This record gives sequence, structure tokens and C-alpha cells, in this order.
Amino acid sequence: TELTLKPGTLTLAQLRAIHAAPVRLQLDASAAPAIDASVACVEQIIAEDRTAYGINTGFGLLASTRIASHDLENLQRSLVLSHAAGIGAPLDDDLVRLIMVLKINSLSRGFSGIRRKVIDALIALVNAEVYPHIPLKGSVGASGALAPLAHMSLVLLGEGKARYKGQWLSATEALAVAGLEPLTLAAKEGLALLNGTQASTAYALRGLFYAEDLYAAAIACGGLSVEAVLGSRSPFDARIHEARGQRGQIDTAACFRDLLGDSSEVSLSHKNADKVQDPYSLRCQPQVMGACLTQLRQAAEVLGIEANAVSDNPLVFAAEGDVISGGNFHAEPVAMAADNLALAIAEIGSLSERRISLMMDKHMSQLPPFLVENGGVNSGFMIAQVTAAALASENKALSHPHSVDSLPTSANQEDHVSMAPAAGKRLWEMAENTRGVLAIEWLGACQGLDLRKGLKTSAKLEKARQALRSEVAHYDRDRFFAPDIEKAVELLAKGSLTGLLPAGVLPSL
Amino acid sequence: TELTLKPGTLTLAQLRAIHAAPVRLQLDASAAPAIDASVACVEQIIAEDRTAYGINTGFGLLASTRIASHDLENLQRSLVLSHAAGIGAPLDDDLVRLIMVLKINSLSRGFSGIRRKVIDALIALVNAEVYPHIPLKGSVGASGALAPLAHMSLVLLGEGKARYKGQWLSATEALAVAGLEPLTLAAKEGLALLNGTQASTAYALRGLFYAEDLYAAAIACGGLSVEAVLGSRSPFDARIHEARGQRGQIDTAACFRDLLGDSSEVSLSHKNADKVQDPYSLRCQPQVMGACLTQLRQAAEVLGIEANAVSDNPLVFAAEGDVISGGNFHAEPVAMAADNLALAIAEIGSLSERRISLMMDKHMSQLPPFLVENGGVNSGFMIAQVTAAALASENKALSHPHSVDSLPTSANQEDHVSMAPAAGKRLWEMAENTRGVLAIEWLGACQGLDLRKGLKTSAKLEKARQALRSEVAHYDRDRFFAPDIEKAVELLAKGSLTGLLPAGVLPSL
Amino acid sequence: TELTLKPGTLTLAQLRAIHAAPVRLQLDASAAPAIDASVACVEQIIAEDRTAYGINTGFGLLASTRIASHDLENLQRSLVLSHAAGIGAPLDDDLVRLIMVLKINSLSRGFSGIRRKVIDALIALVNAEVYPHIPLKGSVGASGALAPLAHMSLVLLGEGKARYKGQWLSATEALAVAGLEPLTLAAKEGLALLNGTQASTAYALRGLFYAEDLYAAAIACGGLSVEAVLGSRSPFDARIHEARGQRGQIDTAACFRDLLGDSSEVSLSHKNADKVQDPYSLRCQPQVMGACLTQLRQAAEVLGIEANAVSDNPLVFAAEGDVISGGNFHAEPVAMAADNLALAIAEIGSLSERRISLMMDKHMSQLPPFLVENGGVNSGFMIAQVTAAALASENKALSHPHSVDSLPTSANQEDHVSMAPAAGKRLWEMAENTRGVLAIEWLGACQGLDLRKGLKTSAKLEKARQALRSEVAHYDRDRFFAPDIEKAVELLAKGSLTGLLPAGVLPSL
Amino acid sequence: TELTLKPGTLTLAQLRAIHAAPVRLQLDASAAPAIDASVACVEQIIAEDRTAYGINTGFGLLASTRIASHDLENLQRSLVLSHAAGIGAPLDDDLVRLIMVLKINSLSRGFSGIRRKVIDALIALVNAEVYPHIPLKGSVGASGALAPLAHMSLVLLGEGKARYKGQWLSATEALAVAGLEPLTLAAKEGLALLNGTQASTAYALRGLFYAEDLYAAAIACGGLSVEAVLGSRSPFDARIHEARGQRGQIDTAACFRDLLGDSSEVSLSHKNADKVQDPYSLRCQPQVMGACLTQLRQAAEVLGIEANAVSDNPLVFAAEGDVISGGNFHAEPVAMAADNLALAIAEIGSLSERRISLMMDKHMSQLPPFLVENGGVNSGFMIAQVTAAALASENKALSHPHSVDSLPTSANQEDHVSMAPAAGKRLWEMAENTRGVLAIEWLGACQGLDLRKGLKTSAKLEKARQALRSEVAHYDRDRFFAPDIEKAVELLAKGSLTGLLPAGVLPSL
Repeated sequence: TELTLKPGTLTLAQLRAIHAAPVRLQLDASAAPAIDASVACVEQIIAEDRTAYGINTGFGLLASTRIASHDLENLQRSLVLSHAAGIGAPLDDDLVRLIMVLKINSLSRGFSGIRRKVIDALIALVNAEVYPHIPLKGSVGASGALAPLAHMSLVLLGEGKARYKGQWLSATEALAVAGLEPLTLAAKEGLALLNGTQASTAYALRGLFYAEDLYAAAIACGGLSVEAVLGSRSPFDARIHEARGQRGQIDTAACFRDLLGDSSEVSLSHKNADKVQDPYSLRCQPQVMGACLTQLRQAAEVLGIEANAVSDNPLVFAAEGDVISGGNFHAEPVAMAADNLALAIAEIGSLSERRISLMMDKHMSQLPPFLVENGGVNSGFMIAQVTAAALASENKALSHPHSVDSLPTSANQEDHVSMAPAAGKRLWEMAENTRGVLAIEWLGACQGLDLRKGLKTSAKLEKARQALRSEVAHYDRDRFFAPDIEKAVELLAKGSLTGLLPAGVLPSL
Repeated sequence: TELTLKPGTLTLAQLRAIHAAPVRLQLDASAAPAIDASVACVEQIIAEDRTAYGINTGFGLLASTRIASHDLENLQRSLVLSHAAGIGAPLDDDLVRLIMVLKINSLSRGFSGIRRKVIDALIALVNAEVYPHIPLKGSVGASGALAPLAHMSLVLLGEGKARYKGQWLSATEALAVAGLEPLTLAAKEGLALLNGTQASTAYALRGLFYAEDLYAAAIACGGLSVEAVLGSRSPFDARIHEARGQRGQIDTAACFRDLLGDSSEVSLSHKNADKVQDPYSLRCQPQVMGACLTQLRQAAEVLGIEANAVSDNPLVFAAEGDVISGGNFHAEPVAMAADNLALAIAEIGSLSERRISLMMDKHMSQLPPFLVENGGVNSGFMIAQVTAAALASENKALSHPHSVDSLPTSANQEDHVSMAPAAGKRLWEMAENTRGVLAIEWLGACQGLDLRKGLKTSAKLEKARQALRSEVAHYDRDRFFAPDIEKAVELLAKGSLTGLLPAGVLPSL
Repeated sequence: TELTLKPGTLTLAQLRAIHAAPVRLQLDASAAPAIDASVACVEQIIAEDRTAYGINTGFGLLASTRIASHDLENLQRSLVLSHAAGIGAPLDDDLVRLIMVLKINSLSRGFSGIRRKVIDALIALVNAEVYPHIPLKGSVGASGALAPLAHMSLVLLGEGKARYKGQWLSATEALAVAGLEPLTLAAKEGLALLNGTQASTAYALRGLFYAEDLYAAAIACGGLSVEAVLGSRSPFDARIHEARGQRGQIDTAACFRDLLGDSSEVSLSHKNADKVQDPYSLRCQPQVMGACLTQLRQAAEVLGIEANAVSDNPLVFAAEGDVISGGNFHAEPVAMAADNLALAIAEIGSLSERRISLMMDKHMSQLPPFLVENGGVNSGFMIAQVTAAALASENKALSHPHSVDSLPTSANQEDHVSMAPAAGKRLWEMAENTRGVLAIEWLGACQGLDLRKGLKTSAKLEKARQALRSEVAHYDRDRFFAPDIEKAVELLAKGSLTGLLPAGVLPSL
Repeated sequence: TELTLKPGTLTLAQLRAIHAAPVRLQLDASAAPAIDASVACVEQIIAEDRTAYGINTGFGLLASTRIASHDLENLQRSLVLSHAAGIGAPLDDDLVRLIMVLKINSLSRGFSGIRRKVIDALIALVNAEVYPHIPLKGSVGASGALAPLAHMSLVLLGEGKARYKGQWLSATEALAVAGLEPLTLAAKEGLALLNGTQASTAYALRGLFYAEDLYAAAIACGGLSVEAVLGSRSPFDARIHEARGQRGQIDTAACFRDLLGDSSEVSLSHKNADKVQDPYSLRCQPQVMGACLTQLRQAAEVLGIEANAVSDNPLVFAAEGDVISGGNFHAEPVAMAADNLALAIAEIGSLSERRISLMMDKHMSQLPPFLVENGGVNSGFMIAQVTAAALASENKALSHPHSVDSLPTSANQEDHVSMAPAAGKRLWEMAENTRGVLAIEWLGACQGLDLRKGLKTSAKLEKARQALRSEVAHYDRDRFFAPDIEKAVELLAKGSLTGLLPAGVLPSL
């Protein structure tokens, strides 16, 4: 997938693509002038013997002291070497890549004052599929992607290590792989590379994509459970949704009618489609899932903007010759988006679990008192029904927001931070919880529909049944179930059901 | 303030007005046809001997059993009498009113099948300033505003009690005050009155308004602290914000430049406006407060929509002659908005506290090591600086989201609920925490600027100084401070500083 | 109730008594020597021209500078005047009193270096039922009960205000009421009065007592629901509990067998007492309530110790002539106890709610599908069953611990604090949630047993039925229920059911 | 390490040993009679044609229906096969082993009615170092260790897979390795193996051990930082601690005096040991760490008891010939212990972080404004100081308790559960956060003391310096730090500093 990048125009779709697979990129020519221009600004500042913080001053107490021009190259290197004090397991190549591409997009907007040749270097590591070692922990989402970003730049200066073809090489052997040589940095270039919200942004983005995949899956899964228990379609009537006027819900109901259709053999084979009321977990799916869609749409907007943001410091405005110190490196926005996404992920998992319970019960579904065929011979999946409770419950605590916490770092000058990295990181596990839950819904609904011998559900829903059944057989009775769940989870993770959702509903899809 | 209501067109401003003070309303004539029409639909259903759930069936197991037409009037009354099982202190007249006006707006959209004369009754209690007894607790944000809504309708049937001129009268003496008589209800009218998201919506709305008032105040307060410590204005440079591309932050910075202006006597009296970097708590105000503005804007949209929503069940579509049972009574959306608003309220309080700390410190401000004049003679407000820490910390726990919790009610048919009432209720206390924090910032900044003898800050900021000083004197030293805070809180609560913020920034303002 | 206090020997029972009602106290003569002795130590330090921090140094930067002896009296007064920067509503007389008695107990251990005449003053305000104004907020549980304690001492120096006979008098008119005159303080006496963990300790203690009252009530209530639904007694078999070896549970089961007895008319009237298994919410009561008892016993121990603790600074050891600065003013222990107690309170509320649900369901009880007599005529308390869900759910968020939060105060010298005040304060509301829940259980079980015409439960349980029925009639059908709950709550709050629990189970009882 | 097990006498030390390394065990002869006896009870129940739930009834609706005696062997197998519906990664051999040994201890108390030959089988898999596949997720801590326990028993019946010499074999090849053959089960044996609190108990135990290791480490680390910044020893004066009367704190102070001694070259080289007050993070170490010790001691007691508990159902009392159904399988106690331990782990991490901050600051330590040697040349570890903030902050959210959550499983008969597995699982990550924090403290203090050329600290503390320096060199300046942290973490994880703490302080140590 070749991209000709025009900085700051990244869409969430492209971001999905970048997160998902290898990317080949090159810059758009419209890019060259602003980048090159911001460098000449920095360059003339130096030459006019002027002194500017972030450009040619020292740091802290010395933030006021000029650094010998020839002293400047060692500053960079000291900055990079010093900040790589992260901790944890190393990010998978996917996230690295994404972060690499986000930093590139960001620098290339020509507000950062670093040479194109340095940007060009990053791009070359991207194109070569060489991914610098980045550890999961250390950043508080304020003062630049500081460790993760430092760990990234290490390889550029022939330091640290990088992964290639799944093997750890040296920052040197790997630079060569990319057709490069160890690089030396100039004024501002140290602060340009190490500062930004890219790490936290990639974390939050992965969570959004995850939240997105679960959403889609949940519409297919909730559609089967409606059928499995011979539920109504009336809860999906467009008019009820337009009368509430909630868009998330409006679009969600629409998605539901699309997948279920006006009726099915299954649905048609039950006298009427009204009688007894359906339980909230069925009936209020548009409302709840609808609320969830809104949530993930709000975050997506914030995150869509941040992915193209000029997030370093200080920023250089070559047109006016100004260099300004701000705080764009503060990822509060991103943190809140991550926290936002937590609620949607949890509540999708919550609703699916109650549908599982419904299904297993001696009614809430209208099938076997457990699906199997007697609580006394065996006792089917009342149990997988327990596993989903355990996963759903977890997400309740994981929902605790991180954007409200903060610790005064490095001498109460850095007296308020975001915690965006942790806000976002936790969504990944939250999505695993919700994914196992749905998988169990998926397996349960298909088991149940199965019991309704020879009957068929909607066209999209029969596709969802077949997707499962292509890899997991009907579990009609006593035998080790864990491996069914395990398999269902994978298919979900491979986006098995994603294609059934109508297009343009989800931000990145 | 007279309003001629056109149902479902309520703006957040009008809602602010309704929440804030007595409202006189009447319906717009364009209203009459749909309302009257939905009634005739219900009415013809009855007459054609047809039986429809929510209209003329029983409930639960009997949800399938027709109720003798003449039996129907007692159903209503039984519904109302039965659901008023709430708990807690009674809502203040303000919230009652708001809820009353939201239910009225909702019913009048003519999807609810209840007589105009019943709507007219509600409106008359509004116009008369007669507020039925509603207790704070009982609702789970699903199955209709059920208790609070039941407690409301009680007065209509000459039951319960209502508050008038701050006194509890009987639902009878109070009905009369409104020029009314006890009412009898007809088919569907019981479910129309008791079902809806109005209670939770009013709770969340009050929180939004609160969050809004704090925001504004926080821009004035953060502006004074910048001055108090001779901070920079460069962090507010429009260009840095447009380069990030975040709107919340863009608008926030703009608000800051508006209040501070390019410079002040105070600011002008300090050699330069660059030198040492400002601490995050100063520098990253656009970023953080900007993130907060976004948050409260997202919720406002959801809540703005819900205030005009047709939230009862089942809904009647007279044009097609259809009566449909959905789940619009599920307040998931509202719950998430409330949870959303929690983060903004907390983080506004968080940033203000670190500014207080900065100010009290032997620097972070550039004034007295505590503001007073020596930690050894007395020791000023290092302490009020402690009180703000206690209030800020609280909001960290209060931020725990309620929209992720749910309990299966009334026999796992109501197997998923929202918890919207609690999500929203908790914001009120959260705003008190943040308001005390800011008050202390307000008092501190004015104390500090004071110390800079005879110097003046911006025009809007001098207005903020004077607003304080008009009621709270300079606290130049040893004497009981609590009463300063107490006073500052009130002024804040009376919206003292709200008028300084530029117009059209905040949803309801 | 006259007490002759021997400092540091307070029991939790006496503390319950002090919290619960007016106390008359006087010191034990064994007290005089250590108190008087610590004063003479301070006094000789002064006279030997020695200089000691906390005794005769300044504060902060000046913590190293000696204060003119004649300057010392104004230090006290400055300390008191300065720290009273609290916020919130004023504590009820009960809590004030308790705090007053805890500070008295503490000082009197003769480690604090303050005159008996000053202690004597406090005691006189206690004996006279004069309660100084203390606001709920401001303290972070570290650096002395600082504001609340300052607000307390205000009255002593003829400042602030005090409540007497429920009226706010002046610290002067109120001092006189106590037979006193405004007092002047000496070296160390300022730090002795304002520093300590008494405020947080009283907060946590009130929560413990609350948690205690709920526990007892929950054994009576859970006993009725077992009967109401014709549950088994076998889950209470001593042998099952001794086999687990958990003491909390062992004692809890014992309490259950005591209240239910081997059998009842009710229980005897059902063929057997085995058949179908009982649901966890019945069967696992010893286990869950047992876990809860342990929790509240652990906290009680910590809190029992803290109530007698010498918590000021610095401390004076007259025997060796030493004055030492420590940090006993850090209430971490208390904070954790408060957080501890949160889990017990929540989980008691949680189990009671599921018993309500069980009862309302068309089984889980064996009575009316809702208790009333048809979901279709009326529909009874399926609803009060909703109110309990709302109260139970709240406690889930309120359980979020405060002892994990901390903010660096007054210049990172006070860089770690406890947050004990908030940890404890929140339990009070948590107990209201759980109390409403139980009240609803209480009312429901009695309603249900009622339906079993003319049948009787255990002797203690019939007492519990009668306690209710003495004030709340059988609610056999359609009519306003809220007022039933309201009434039940009160009785619970008046400890109505507390006397049925066997003695010596609960720490303070 | 050979053990001759006398059931239910396990100590926490032995449990530490079992968790930590391979165990060889055999039963004590005193064991044989009760085990064998409970079997004959079950056996005679069968033979007398009597029917008993859990023994020879069906399940659920059929819980009342007798199972053909010859039908019974297939019941077991169906039970096992059915409940293995867990999810997640497989537990490490350590935890498996521990769980295996806990179930063995439990069954062997002869209340479970299963043959010794079946117990003997488990023991043989333990002795052979063959560890059945157990996935991390699925259990809600109620209804028996159900999935994890089912997954365990799978191998016994020649199903599933087991790990041996770090390789996954078949339950068959692995049974053989243990010298076994696939087993068939009899009455009650299915419920005896699958039911219990062992899984959650092992999870919580690992957390306790972790919490224990961190505690010790934190005393050594906090001792070095006191020295690094030339802090006082007076805060550790026994008298201050006895005056508070808190035991945790009393023992903690004692531990501190033991490690620091009355004085050191370092301490001796600073004029006095009083002057300026130390910051809370130093001074209040006994108080905070003391509160933490209490917390972990409380949990340990509960967990110590649970490890020896008879936790299955129903239980058999051969002496009286009774078979009783209780609910000992409800792990509420364990859940609360796990939640309890969370607070200690967090607060240990919290205090260490503020000590790091202190150290890095241009004071709070008295060393380099960052440790390195100028914020302007390089800038040392102000950064690792950031990494610790990120880890400490995480633990704030992870502290959210799981014992307050619950979901009604398998048809509201299982209407209240514990969530003990998740309460405990989360402590492991929480300990990683706190361990990285301390590691960074460790590295920082040693770096700082280093700067005090040629000076020495206490004898135990010099051992702690050397432990580090044996593997991590002084990091005197600019170069990649991450690998220092990485290394320090490992040493901590290998219990490097554990041996310095005086004996008998910690429950398991």
C-alpha cells in the first residue's frame, strides 16, 4: 500500500491501514518548502548570534544560558541518550510503525525545525520494515513522548536495537538494512524528535480500532441472539429511533435492520413477532449500542485530530521568524478520549453478557435450559456463561479513568501531566475481555439457532453462522469447550464479522 | 420569561434559563394536531376492540391479557401509586421545574398518546410555581423515570404533596393553587407520564451547567495567577493552538488572549515575557482546559438531544396507526454524558490546584513564600492551599464512572439498566469540590497581585479582582481565613465571573 | 454517663457511647503527673535558653530560628488563627464531641507538653455540651487535624463560634457557658492542639459504628427472607463453618442459628428443609457476611488503637528530657481502615439486594410474583426492588479507595499525605445506601411472611417483624410505598434491630 | 524439599516455599482415616438406596432426581468435561503447582468424600513436576474453582494437556510420566475436585508474597534515600512509635533502626542530625509503611486460613453420617484480602516515588539538581523519576476493588459471586509497577550516595549498595539508562534485598 503523504491530512481509515499492515510512504512535494523553511529559521537564529530556548539554550536553570554552537550537536545526542529510561515489554511492530508514521506526519508539517533528511531517515526505516525498540512504559503523556520517543531516536544515532524480520538487530545493522548510516543531530532536532503525543496517540488509536471491531461484531452477535430466542424486530423500527433523535442509536438501529431484514424463516416460523415484551438486553440494543457508537465517535474525532497535530516544542513559525514555547506536548485530550473509549468497550461487553445469560436461562431464549440438553445429564455452556461474567466484571474496574490522575514531575515545573499512555494502554485488555464475551455470545447463538432444526436466519446472519461453523463445529454436548471459545476469539480478532456491518458507520471503517 | 413552546426545539440556553429561574410557558398551536392525533389513535384502538400492549394490556405475565375498558382508568392510578417508591431528600424546586418542563416538552411532540388537557395540567403547575415532591433516589435510568416520575404524577391525581412558596402543601391544595382539580387518567397515559429519561436528563444538565460555570471562572482565575506570578502570554499564542488543530484548545486559548490582552502594567513591569519557562500548570492551560471544553461540549450535544427526546413507551405513530414498544427509556447515552462531564470537572479542579500550589511556593509565583509574609511569623494560606488539595483529591474517586454498572431488575426482563441518575447526581458535589478550589485560586491570585503594590492587570481581570474585593478584603495576614473561602465560593456560585468569558464559547452560554 | 478518664484506655464501646450521646468526663488522678511533667520539660527547655523545633523555633525556613520567649504566646494564636481555613457544612454535635474527647484522651497521655488547664478547658466544653464550629472539609489527614482542629481551638481563644442547645453562640458566650474565659497559649501548645489524627479517626469511627449497625440488621433481615421464601437452615450448620476455619463466617453462622433456631412453625410447615438448593444469596450468607465481619473487625482494631494514640508533633519525653519530631500525624492507617470498611458496607448492601430480587421474583421466594398479588392488577414492590438496585450500585463507585491518592502540599516537604478524612467521610453515605436496601429487605420479608397466613417465624425474628409492624402496616396492595421505606429506614437508624444480635460479636457491641 | 503433609496445617512459609519451588510431598498417616472414612459414608449412602444431592442427584431442576448408580461414573466425567470452559494464557508452573498442593491439602482433610487414590494421583503429578494446563480466566470465585479446577482434573481423566520440563505433553503421556493411568471418578468426586477456592487463593497468595518482597525492599531502599539526602534517624525513634501504639508502624520503625543503625560515616559527616525537618516522604515512612504492613498482615491471616480450608460442596460428616450443602465455595473473604493487599502495594509504590522526586530535586536530597551533574549538559535521571510517576499512577486505578462487583450467573440461583480471581490476579501487575518504582529508588539512592565520595552508610545498607553495584555500575552521566532499571528490577525480583530485613516481621518470612 503506497502512500504519498501530505502532512496532517491523515484519515482514520489510513491510520487503520497503517496500524494494520506494512506501509510504504514518501513525502508529497508540497511538503518540502515548510520543512526546509523552518530549518532555515532555526539556522538564521544561530547565525545572528541570537539565543532561543529549545533551539540553543541549555535546560532547566540554564534554560537561560546559550550553548556554544559547536556544542549543539552533543546536546541532541545527550537529550536522546538521557531520556531513553522507559520500562516494560517492547511494543509490537504494528504500534512502533504507527508511532513512526505519526511522528513523521507531525514533523513534516514544517513547524518543527528539523531537516528533511532526518525525516527522510524515519520514513526509510518505515519503508524498510525496521522497527526500533520501544518499551511499553515510562511516559506520563507530558514533556514529549519522552522515553518511547527517545528509544525510537536511539536507533537513528546508531544506538539501541531495532527489530527486523522479527529479529533484534543492532541500531547499526538495522540502519544499514534501511540503507542508512548513524545520524548526528542539530539545533532543536533533539526536542523535535523526543517531544510529542504520538506514543499515547497510537495507544488510543489501537483502542479505538479495537472498540470499532467489537462494535461491528456486537451487531452481528446481538442479531443472532435475537433470532436464537425468537426475539422481535420491532425494537429496531426506524421511527422509534428518529423520535428519540439520538444519532448513534439512529445509525445503530439502521445497522440492525440491515443485518436482520424485515423477517426470516426462523422469525417467520414463530406465530407473531410481538406478544411478550423482549428483555432490555434485546430491546434496548439500539439505545445502549447507540450510546456506545457516539462515545467511540467522539474519541475518534479527538484522536483523528491529534494524529495530524504538531505536538513538539518549542514550535517554529518561519513566516514571522518566531520561535515559541507552548505545551502542545500535553496529551490531556488524548487521555480523555482513551477514558471515553473505556465506557463504550465495557458497555458493549456488558450488554453481550446479559444476552448470554438470557440465552442460557430456561427462557430468556426459548431454547434448552442451558443450550446443551439438560442440567442433569451434562449441562452445556451455563458455564461459558460464567466465563463471560468474569470478563465483563473486570472491565468495570478497568473503566476507572486515568485522565484524572497526575503527579508533579521534575521539580513542579512539570506540575501537571496527562497519563494518556496508561489511559490508552488499558483499552487493549478491555477489548480482550469484551472480545471473549462476544465470542461466547457468537458461539451460543449459533448453538441455539442450530437447535431450531433446519431453520435459517438473515442473509448476513447466516454468513455469521457460517463464519463460525467453518472452524468451530456445533458443540451439541459434553466435550471440552474452552477450545471453542479460543477459536471464536481468534476469528473475531481476525475481523471475521467486521465485513457484515454497513459501510460508513464507524469512523475508521 | 414567557415561552411559547414548540416541542422538541428546546435549546441549551433556554434549558439553562429554565433550570435557573421560574418559567412561564404555553404551547405553540403547531403542537395541538400531533398530540390530539396520537390520542385518537389510542382511542380508536380501544374502540375497534383491538388489544395493544402499553395501551390496553396488563403487565408482566398478563402483558398478553386485555384490560376491561372500564378497568383502564384504575390501571393508570395503580401504575402511578405503585411506582412512587423513591428515597432520599426532595429535589429543589429548580430541578423539579426542569424535570416538569422536560416531560412536557417530550409529551407534546405527540408521540405519547396522552390528552393535551393532561399536558396542559403539567404546564399549569409549572406556570403557578407549584413543584411536586420528588425524592433524589430510586431510579436506575431504565424502565421510565419511574419513581421520580411517579412521585411527580402523584400530585396530578390529588395525591402526595407539592411545594409552593417554599411550603409543602397537599397535592389538592396545590392543584387548586394551579387552578386545577385532581385528574383521572386514560389508556397509555400512565405509561406516558411515568416513563422517560427526564429525571436523569435534568441531573446531567445541572452538572453540565455547573461544569460550564466552573470553566468560565477557571479562565478568569487562571488569568490572574499567570499575572500574580508574572507568567508568560506566549503559551496563548493562536499559532501554537491552530498548529495542534484541537478546537477546544483553540477556543480556550482565544478566551485567554481575550481576558489577558497582549500585555498589562503588571506584565509590562517585568523586563521580558519569556526567560524561564512557565510550569505546565500555567503553560498547558489551553491544552488541559481545552481538553475539558471538548469533553463538556460532547456531553452537551447528547444532553441537548435528550432534552427534546420522545422517551416513553410504547410510542404511538398515528400516521400509520402503529403502536410500538421500544426502549427509548434506556438512558445509557445520558449516563455516559454524565460520566464524561466528570472528567472535565475534575481536571479543571486539578489544574487550578496545581496553580494554587505554584502560587504558595517560594517561587512558582515569585511572591511571598506563602503569600502572607513569612512562614515563621504567621504563614498565610499555605493552608488554604491544603484545603484545595483535599477537594481536588476527592474528585478523583468521584470520577469513577457509573455507566459501567448495572443490575438485573424485575426478573431479568429488565436485565440491563443505565444508572444515569447517579452518574449525573454525583457531578453536583464534584462541582462543589472544584468550585472551592477555584475560589481559593481566585482569593490567592488577588492576594498576590495585591502584593505588587499599585499594579494593574487586564481590564477583564481587574473586573475579576474587583468582584472579589467588593466582598472580601485583602487578607494581608493572620486572621480567620475560612470565611474568605466561604464568601468566594458564593460569588462563584452566583456566577460572579461568568460574564467575563467571550460569548458563544460554552454550549448553554 | 460519667467517665473518669484514664488516658489511652478508651474502648470501642465507650467510643460508641461517646459518639452516641452526651458525655460527662473528668480525668483520672493517675493522669496528672505525666501531663504536668511534659510541661515542665518544655518549660525547662525555654529557661535553659535552649532552642527546640516545635517548641520555640519558627516554621519553615525559620524552623531553625529561635522565637523570643515573650514572642511565643503570639505564635500559638497565629498558628490557630492561620490554620482555620476549612470548608463545608459544620459537623453535627455528635462528631464534634467525639473529636473533642479523642483530642483530650490524646493530650492527657502527657506526651504533648500542654498544660492540664488547657486540657481541663476542653473537658469543660465537653461536659457543658458546647460544640465548637467544625467544617467538614479541608484536611488531607496529614500535618495535624489542621483545619478542623484549628477551628476547634478557635473557641478556646475566644474566637469563632460554638453550638449550644442547637444554637450558634460566640466563642465567648459559649466559653462562659462552659464556665470559662478566653485562653492564651504557651510554647508547643499550638502544635499540640492543631496536630493529630482525631478528625479522621472520628469520621472512620462513625463509619465503623454504622457498618456495625448494618451488619446486625442484616442478620435479622436475611433471617426473615430465608423464612419468607422457605429457605434452608442447613447452610448455617456449624460444622460447615468450622471446616472452612474462617472466624468471621464462623461467628456469623452462629449468629444466624441463634436468630432462626433449629426450626419454626413457618419452616416446619414445609414438608422438608432440603430439596432444591437455595440460591447463593441465601446459602452463602455466612461466607459473605462472614467476610464482611472480618473486614470491619480489622478496621476496628486499627481505629481502636488510633483513638488512644499520641498523634501530635513534636512529642516530648520528659523522662529523658528529649523532644522529637516524628510523623504520627500521618493518618495512613486510618485511611486504609476507612477504605477497608467500604468493602464490608458495600457487600452487605449487595447481598441484601440480591435477596430482595429473589423475593420479588416469581420464585426465589415462593410467594407472589412480586409480593403484591399480580403484575397486571397493580404490581407491588418489584419497584422498591428497583430502588435497592440504585442504592446498591452507588456503593460500587463509592468503594473507590482514597488512601491511594496523595498530593504534595506546602512545598514538597509535605510531599505525601493520607486523605483519611475523605476515606472515612464517604462511609456515611455508603451506610445510607445500604440502610435503605436493608429497610426494603425488612419490609419485603415481613410482607412475604405475612402472605403465609397466621404463620410464625423464630422468636427473635418475630420480634423483628413486630418492630416493623409497630410502625409500618402490611402494604398488601396499591398505595404509596415511599413512606414505608422512609419509616423503615428511620427504625433501622434508631438501631431498631440491633438488640437481636447475640452479644460480643461486633467490636463496639 | 520433602514434606510430609498433615492436612490443614500449612503455614504461610511452606506456602511461600511451594509457590517458589518444586515440592515433594507425601501424606501423613494421621490423614488416612478421615479421608477413607468420608468415602465409606458416601459409599453407604449409595448402598442404602438413599439419595443425596451432590452425591447421587442430578443437577438443577433434576437436583431432585436420583442418578442410576451405574450412571454415576459418567456424571463425574461429564462434570469435568463440561466446566473446562476457561480462557486466557496458561498459568505458570509455579501457580499450577501451588493450586495443586492447595486442593490436595483441602481434600485430604477427609471432608470431601473422594478416594485417597484420587488424592494420591494429584500428589504424584506434584512430585513428578507435571503441571496441567490452566488458563488464567473464567472463574468468578463462586461455584467451585470451576473452570481452572476443571482444566486441572482433565489431565486426571486422560484429557487436556500438561506441561513437563517446560513442554506441553498429552494428559496421557504426562500421566505416565507421573507413573499414572487415566482415572475414572465416583460419586461426589466430580464436585470434590471442581469445587473450591484454591485458584483464587493461589492468586491472592502470590500477591501477598509479592507485597511482602516489595515491603522488605522498600525498607532497604528508603534507608538509602535517607542517607543519600542526609536525612534524620530521629523519625525512627522507638518512643514515637510506641506512643502511637500502632504495631505495624512499631515493627516498621524497628526494621528501620535495624538497617540504619544509630549512625553512619555518611550521617556522622553531617554536622547534626536534626536541623531542618525532613519531608513526610522520609519522616513518615514508619507511619505509611507501617500502615502497609498491617494491611498485608490482615490479608495474610485470611489467606493463611483459606489455604487450609475445606472449600468444596456438599461436605460430608462421616462421624454423624451427614451430607450437607453449604457455600464454602464462595471466596468473598479471599476477594477482600486481595483488594486489601492492593492498597498496601500501591502505597508502598507511592511513598517510594515521592522519595525519588525528593532525590532528583535540587534539594529534597542535597545532591545534584538531578543526580547527574547539570540539567544543561545532560540531565541524569530526572527522567527515571518520570518513569516511576507513570508506574505509581497506574496503581491508583488498579486499586479499584473487585470484591464489590457481582453478576447473577446460571439463573439467579448463583445470584451473588465473589470475583476473587480478578481481585488477586491484578496484584501481580501492581507489584510490577511498584517494583520498577523501587528499582529506580534503589538505583537513585546508590547513585546519590556515590556522589558523596568515599563515604559509607550502614552495614546492611552497604550490602544493598553492593548488591546493586555488583551488576549495575554507577551511571555517573549520559548513556542509555533503561538497561539499568531493567537490571535493577530483576535483582529485586530475585529477592536481592529480601535478606536484609530482620526475621519474623512478614507473615511468610
